[PDB]
Amino acid sequence: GRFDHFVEWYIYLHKRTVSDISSSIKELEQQVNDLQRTVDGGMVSVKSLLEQMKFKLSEAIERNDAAVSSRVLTESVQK
Amino acid sequence: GRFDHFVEWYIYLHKRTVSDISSSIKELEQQVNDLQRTVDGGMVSVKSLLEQMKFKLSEAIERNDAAVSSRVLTESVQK
Repeated sequence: GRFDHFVEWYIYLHKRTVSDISSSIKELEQQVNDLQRTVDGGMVSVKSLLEQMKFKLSEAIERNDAAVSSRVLTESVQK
Repeated sequence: GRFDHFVEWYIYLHKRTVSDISSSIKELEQQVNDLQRTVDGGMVSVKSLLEQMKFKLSEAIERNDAAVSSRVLTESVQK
């Protein structure tokens, strides 16, 4: 059995439990609001600075809807 | 002889010839000039997690002095 895989998974679960859950989705969407300043009053072309997070948040939400619904369990519950 | 090493080195030279450092350091300096002016008032959150590229600017300054001080040939000349 892949016990090293278990150790890595358990450590990842503890990292996602001790943090990233008290704030939840609080600071991740804050970067859009912060970078909107450079979008508005900075350079006309700014897509290269906001090309990944825009759909990263959407894919993170569509992956975490399992963790928030009656679906794939939360990290704390699995741990 | 390591022909695979030659192929990697040759492709690297081709990329450095079609990219060069004259059109990469200036863009990094422009990004720094824009970001620093944007964060001039404060709210340095958009510079704390973007400090990585500001340090990679100096990292690009590194590994570059060796290319002019050691009298090494230009990538296009070597190719």
